[PDB]
Amino acid sequence: YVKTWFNQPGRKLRRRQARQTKAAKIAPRPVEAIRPAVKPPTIRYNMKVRAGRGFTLEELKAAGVSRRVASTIGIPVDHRRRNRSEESLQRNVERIKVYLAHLIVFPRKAGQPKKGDATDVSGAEQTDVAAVLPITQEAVEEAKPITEEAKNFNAFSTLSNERAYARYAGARAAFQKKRA
Amino acid sequence: RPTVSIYNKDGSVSSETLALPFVFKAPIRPDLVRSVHTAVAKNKRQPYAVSEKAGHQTSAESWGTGRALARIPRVGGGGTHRSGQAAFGNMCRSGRMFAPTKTWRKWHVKVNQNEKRYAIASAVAASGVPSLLLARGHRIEEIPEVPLVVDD
Amino acid sequence: PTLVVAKGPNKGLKSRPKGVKGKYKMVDSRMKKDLRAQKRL
Amino acid sequence: QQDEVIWQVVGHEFCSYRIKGEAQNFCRNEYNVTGLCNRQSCPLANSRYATVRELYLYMKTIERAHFPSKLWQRIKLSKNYAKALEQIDQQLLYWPGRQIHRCKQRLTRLTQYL
Amino acid sequence: PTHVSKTRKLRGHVWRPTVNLDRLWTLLPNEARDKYLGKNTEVAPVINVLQSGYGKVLGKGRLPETPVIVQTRYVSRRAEEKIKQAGGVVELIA
Amino acid sequence: RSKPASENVYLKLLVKLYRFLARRTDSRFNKAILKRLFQSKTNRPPISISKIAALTSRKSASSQNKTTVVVGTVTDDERMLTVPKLSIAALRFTKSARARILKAGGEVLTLDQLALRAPTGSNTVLVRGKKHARE
Amino acid sequence: MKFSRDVTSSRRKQRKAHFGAPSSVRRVLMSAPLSKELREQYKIRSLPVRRDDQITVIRGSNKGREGKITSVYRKKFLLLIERVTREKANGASAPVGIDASKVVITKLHLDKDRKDLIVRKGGKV
Amino acid sequence: DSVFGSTTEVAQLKKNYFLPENIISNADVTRLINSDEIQSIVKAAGPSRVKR
RNA sequence: AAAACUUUCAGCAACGGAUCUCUUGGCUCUCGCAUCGAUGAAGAACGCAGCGAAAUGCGAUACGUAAUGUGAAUUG
RNA sequence: GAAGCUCAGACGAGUAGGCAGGCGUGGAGGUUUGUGACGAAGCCUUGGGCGUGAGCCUGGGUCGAACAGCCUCUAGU
RNA sequence: CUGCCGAAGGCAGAAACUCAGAUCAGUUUUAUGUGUAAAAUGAGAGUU
RNA sequence: UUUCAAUGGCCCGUCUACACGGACCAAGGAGUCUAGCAUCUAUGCGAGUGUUUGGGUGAUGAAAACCCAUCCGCGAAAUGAAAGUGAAUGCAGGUGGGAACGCCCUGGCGUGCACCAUCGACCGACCCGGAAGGGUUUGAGU
RNA sequence: AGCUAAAUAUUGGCGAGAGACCGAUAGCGAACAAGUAGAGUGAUCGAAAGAUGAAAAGAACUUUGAAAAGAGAGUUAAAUAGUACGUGAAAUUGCUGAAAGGGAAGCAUUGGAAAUCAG
Repeated sequence: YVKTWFNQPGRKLRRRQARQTKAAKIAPRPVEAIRPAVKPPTIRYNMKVRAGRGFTLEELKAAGVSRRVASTIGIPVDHRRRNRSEESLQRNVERIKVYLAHLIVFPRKAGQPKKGDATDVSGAEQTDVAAVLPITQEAVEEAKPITEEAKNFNAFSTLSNERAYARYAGARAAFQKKRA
Repeated sequence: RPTVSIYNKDGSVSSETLALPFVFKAPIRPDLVRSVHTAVAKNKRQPYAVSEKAGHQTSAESWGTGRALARIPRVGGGGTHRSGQAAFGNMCRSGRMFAPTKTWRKWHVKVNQNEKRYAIASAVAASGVPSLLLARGHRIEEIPEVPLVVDD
Repeated sequence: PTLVVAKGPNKGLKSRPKGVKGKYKMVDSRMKKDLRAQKRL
Repeated sequence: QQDEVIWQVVGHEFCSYRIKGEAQNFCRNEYNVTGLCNRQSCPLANSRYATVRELYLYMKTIERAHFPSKLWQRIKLSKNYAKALEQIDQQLLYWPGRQIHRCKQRLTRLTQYL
Repeated sequence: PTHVSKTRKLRGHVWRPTVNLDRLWTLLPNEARDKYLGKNTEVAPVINVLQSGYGKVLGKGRLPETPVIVQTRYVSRRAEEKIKQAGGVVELIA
Repeated sequence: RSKPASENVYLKLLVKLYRFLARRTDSRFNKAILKRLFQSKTNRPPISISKIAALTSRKSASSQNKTTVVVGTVTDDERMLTVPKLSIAALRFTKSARARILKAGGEVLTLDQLALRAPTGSNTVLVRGKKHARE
Repeated sequence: MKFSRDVTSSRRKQRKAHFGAPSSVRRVLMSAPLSKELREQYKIRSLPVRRDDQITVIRGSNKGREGKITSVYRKKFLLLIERVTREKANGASAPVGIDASKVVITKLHLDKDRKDLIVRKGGKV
Repeated sequence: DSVFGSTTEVAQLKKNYFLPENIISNADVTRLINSDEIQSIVKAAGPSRVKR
């Protein structure tokens, strides 16, 4: 059994046409939805930022948009993800805020901009999200002045201590519980 | 840098001129260009191969030893012209060829991007030289200037 | 088994030869060259 | 680029005037002096040379070699075989004298043709 | 190419990547080296080997006397006071 | 051996030039260059700009204006943060090494310019890169 | 050069289509040009060949012969013309066939259908 | 110029691309071999094709 | 020691169907599509034309009828 | 044809094995203002010529529609 | 197809570099008893 | 070309003399494709290198070509059973040879690449000491 | 306890576009009246076979012959295209011409004799 790749240009052309057909069908709105900024879950990749599946309920509520209408206006919602730190919270919150600020909603039934809509909608144009919302990387630290207490601070001497504390943590954990 | 004149639609020479691009000074490398062109020319090929069942969909087993005849398998049955004839062999008529051609032969070949750009730069530099054009075979005896530049 | 030689009217057989019954083996005088090799082996 | 790189791409193998055979190759160049493959005789692969065809004489120089239209200059001779020998040799005295004999001999053979 | 084979003439014949301090200044761009190296500035340049894909920094090479802050998870034993004798400090990143 | 295995036209021209120089001069340096031009890439290891700078400024040094010659590639060494005033003539320079040499210091030359400046090899140090380095 | 993908360029497919075309398609394939006066009169370059049309042979051994068409013998892409025949061995007349594209139509057979064809193909009556 | 770039500045339409450098710069060996700097150093030229 | 016979050579004529050229075929790859049947399927049988055995088409309305388009044939 | 020219000397069995240079076949890219119904390919020949050889060119006859040299590529060679 | 090298009962060849050597020899002398050591003749010898 | 005269000439392949194949002719017919590894050669770049998993452009045929992007692969650091630790003292150490070069005035002098003999230090794993220091153990290590 | 497009597969079916593929002992078994002729109780097995010419213009008519055919003609550029039809090789056979031959024949070297070509 062998799997040959003689249809690689054909697959590439078909995917491009499918993207083109998708764009033509839903032209008023961007062809890619808004995605949250999310950090990979490992020690090898926790220094980067990538695109998550969707926002969380806490982020949606903090931004002020309900989880019901969020799907309608094009904001994917993830019910599994949870925010364990405010740093991620206001990070995804400001992603939604800039999305909403740049967002224009065509009024339904074309009678009046009922509450949340756009008065002038003639400026419709299909633009990708990445241009308006360019996902970034972790902020690289710029040059800072020398810190004196850090200068006195050795470095890995500490990592040796808390390491030895960690390895023999059960050793003294026993010691206290047995003598108490 | 040397400058080349612009020739108009009426065949005249205009006052505007272009400085010679750096690419026209690229090292002309015929051997590298030929090797890259050899590789690149094979990337538009379509695969070909015989049927994988060709030469096998008959029914023929060896008659055995001591038969006063070759031990190649022969089609069974009778009353037909094919009965008693050999099969399953590159020598045999209507038999499978030796090492049947396969579709997963290496049809395409990978060339380094820098090597490709080296060849293209040398090709442009070669195109900017009159003598190479004459060897190429282009009848450019009365071409006013090489490289030839025409207005927009 | 009974031994017979495939020569003349005994060539080109697919099955039991003519006038032969019981356990049978037929030789064609060509297998002597690979039988002598087996004897050495 | 230069004379020698043009030679090593063109002169050795690749040329619309090469005729290879069993062990020999010849020159169809309307510019060549000897009809053979050489550094001394290929005007594509070297600087200014001169040649004769049926009689009009081609001449070259370097400062305008970037302009093919006016690159080859033609002078016409229709007077005499002996006379043509004087114009050919006179205009090659101040020019490298190696190929004066070959050019003169071409004049003689081609006048014999006429 | 089959034509240049041997049979055509046989016819008829039967996770923790590491970096040494010699390469620490290489990580900073050319602009940072030009505007911080070889001169005296109150603010010191910072090197984040973690953002460059390095887990630990090891101790092969010398350093110019220009102070520099090294952000890393693990640091080598005498590579620390290689920074300190060079005038910088290793500030450990989490 | 009397010809390189490469088909490179410019390598052939360099072989042609130093073949004449070796056979028409008494320069054992020219004979060495011709021999090293015939050597293959496995016998032509690249030499680092750090090694060249070390060899020039080695012990008593006396580097002065002596031209450094290697039949090979002068690869760059990012590990040293300064480049001295150097003048190296070589077969091929990497873009990083060439830029570092020219921007801060001296000049680079081809073996052509070497034959133009020191055709007999006078005041030329003939360096070679480290062999083995097998992987 | 063709730039579409709905049309073919293979010799195999073109010949198969040509020699396997039904009678309705062979009608279009069996077209002939018009004479200079006819062309300047109807603004039509070419027309399909129909029986009882007055034509003149332009190429072949009958170059210059003129007559009307007795039948458009479609299944061999052939025409039959009055008096353009051959003497057999016995002496009977065997009609000599001429290709439709080798003749020129010097006089048409006008009916309402053909006039509709003329006005439809960018022409005037 | 913007497509291929030079040997020193990058091409604008090809990122991190520089025109390749050359092994030999003034590769016209014939003028180079007949230049004065080499004729002045070469020993007395040996004879060409000789009598038998 | 001439004929005949045998053999060799050459011309011609036979036998045979190689080679060369072709090719409505095959093979391979890619692209597009989703559509059998108790409202009787796939398959089999037997028939149908002015003169038909096979191939194709069709079913006692039988080398087919109706409808639409073409516009003057079919052909031995 | 610097991949060339030139002078001189020695040497010459050859299996296993190693190295090098060439002849021929189908198809592809480039080139030859390439050949061809005033006759391409093929075929026959007691004709002629070339090469140590693989092979190549050619005269005559037949024949009827395509074919070849040069540089690369490729292989059901 | 041709040419060159060419065995074996650890070999022949290829590449990388020593010294213009007293460096080796299917050898003979000299000395000590077929071993060893230090004149003849021949050869460019070699090392991984 | 045929033929004669003189001289010479055992029937080819296979297999260890024999034996096995061979009536004749035409056509077909047997070290191929592919995955990995290794040596060598060539090309590009070079402490970097690799576009074609993917995206964009490509209209003139668009399965080609060209362009763009983060991972990631190999390399840039080795050792230890494992936690782990994890490299120029001394011009990134010296000595001798050593290619090439220079200097004179054949030789000598410098001068020293690569590489080879040495050689000390450093990284470790092993041992002693409580990091310094001591081993003349070790790794196709700096 | 349950549903759900998309990216994914697709030697079958239906359409197409191609090809550095094969060129009638090849390519599918089948370019053709091919799963046909034919073989086997049966499951099954399973071939061979393409080319006149632009157009049959497929040889009227006469003669010999029982007829088949042949010989004259006639069509055609061609019958060295006559259906047993493009080109038409070898093995093998017949005729003619030349030559040799007492239990082998083949081949090589030198030269004569005959034939032939060439400078």
